[PDB]
Amino acid sequence: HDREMLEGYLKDRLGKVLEIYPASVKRKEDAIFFMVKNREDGEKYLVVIGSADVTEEFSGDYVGEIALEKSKAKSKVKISERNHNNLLVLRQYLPWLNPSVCGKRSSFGTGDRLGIATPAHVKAFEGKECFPFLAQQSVREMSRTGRNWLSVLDDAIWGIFESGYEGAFGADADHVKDLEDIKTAIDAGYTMFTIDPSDHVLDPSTIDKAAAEHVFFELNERHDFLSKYEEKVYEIGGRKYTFDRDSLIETVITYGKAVDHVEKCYLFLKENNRNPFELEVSVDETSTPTTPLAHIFIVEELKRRGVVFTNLALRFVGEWQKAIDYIGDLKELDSTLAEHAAIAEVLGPYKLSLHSGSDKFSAYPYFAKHVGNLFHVKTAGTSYLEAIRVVARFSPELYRRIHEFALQRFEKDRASYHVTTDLSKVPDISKIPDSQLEDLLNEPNTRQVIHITYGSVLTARNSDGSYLFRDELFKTLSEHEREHYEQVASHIRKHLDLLGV
Repeated sequence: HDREMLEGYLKDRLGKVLEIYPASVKRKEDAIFFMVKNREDGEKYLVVIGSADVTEEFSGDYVGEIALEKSKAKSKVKISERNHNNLLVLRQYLPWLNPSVCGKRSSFGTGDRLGIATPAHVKAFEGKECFPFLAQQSVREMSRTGRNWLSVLDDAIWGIFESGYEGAFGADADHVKDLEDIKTAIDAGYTMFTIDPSDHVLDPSTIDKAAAEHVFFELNERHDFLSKYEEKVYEIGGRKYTFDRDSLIETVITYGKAVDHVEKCYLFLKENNRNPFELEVSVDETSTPTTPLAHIFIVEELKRRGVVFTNLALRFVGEWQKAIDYIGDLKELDSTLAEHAAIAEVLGPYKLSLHSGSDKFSAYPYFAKHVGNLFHVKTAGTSYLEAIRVVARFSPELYRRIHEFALQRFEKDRASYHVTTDLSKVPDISKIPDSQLEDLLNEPNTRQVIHITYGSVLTARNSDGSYLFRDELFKTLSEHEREHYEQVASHIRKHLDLLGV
């Protein structure tokens, strides 16, 4: 608890300058745990002080023996690498280092594509009335970063250990489509499962009438949607919603197989997951905004089938492009948000979930107004953009190289995402001095370019086979950690304030 003494002791016996994170220092059982950082290389290590019983479970090097006057028998001191086995043991000793279910209270997800931002995210959440999802990454993101459920969760939890936070947090398996991916997420101990059934969502206008009749027929013959919903009326939010036959048949053709897949996924979870879990159902990747009728159909179907969910991710009117503010008519956003909120109130209650909500500040007043008591917002890329901004500020040479590389790789990485980026409006880098490079991360189109080339930047390799930017990127962010943290935390805190929490 006296920091001099411990730093002195470690430097004397190990011959390295190891700096303790004061907030990380925990005392449980009769053991001490904390984290240190090597001033010279920026490597972090777990340090355990306690009996031989305790230190044996951890792997590592015995530094020496220390004299706590907690008693009089000398404690052992061990220095351990941050790996899976050591962190499993730690997670037993410090029980708060484990994801837990959020339930029906407002939450916010700070996904980390880099694996080093979680202390900053924890800073942002200080004193807020919000449940934090600190581990959140999608199947596609992990594909593009060479990561997995375990490595993502490990990165977040090491971050949490560094932070000293003891409150609750969640791990969100984002945009999972396959049972295989649900299975590995379960094995990793994730607490929320975001089901994406978009493979099974059908745009009726893309098939001919015979095909539509066939799809409707088979769904209907196994569920009888006609008997349950035809001509049914819902008086919600001072409005009347009627399932006329045509609206019903369209809605069934659009979402029927998707509801089946959501259910099958939920059953697999019930079968294979002993531990507590939540579910989010996502339908945000559709060609059109979700109609009120579709919202009602989906929710009533899930209740009939017994699929218990906490979050519903709708497609709202407008354009929700990555790295840029809301595009669209704010009055239509207001009115549809009123509708959807009213539906969620009478139908559930359930939390409406917003994907790609990062940086849509112009939309947040309406979001907070309609659902502020129960809501969820997902972010990830915005934190990566903040780290690139910090690179711009403290390593201009590196930002320049990344910038040009990002431009060359944008047409390739763009495909998967829908953006209307105007490449003509990306400023000329050659005309901007080093002292002002940072301001590029305030221009929309530049932001989109850097947002979307994250994979290429992070994984690109030389002819040699060495990483093109990865090593330097991580070294820079290590060297400017405090500024990195404060940058990212302030940006997330802005989001949280604007949401009324």
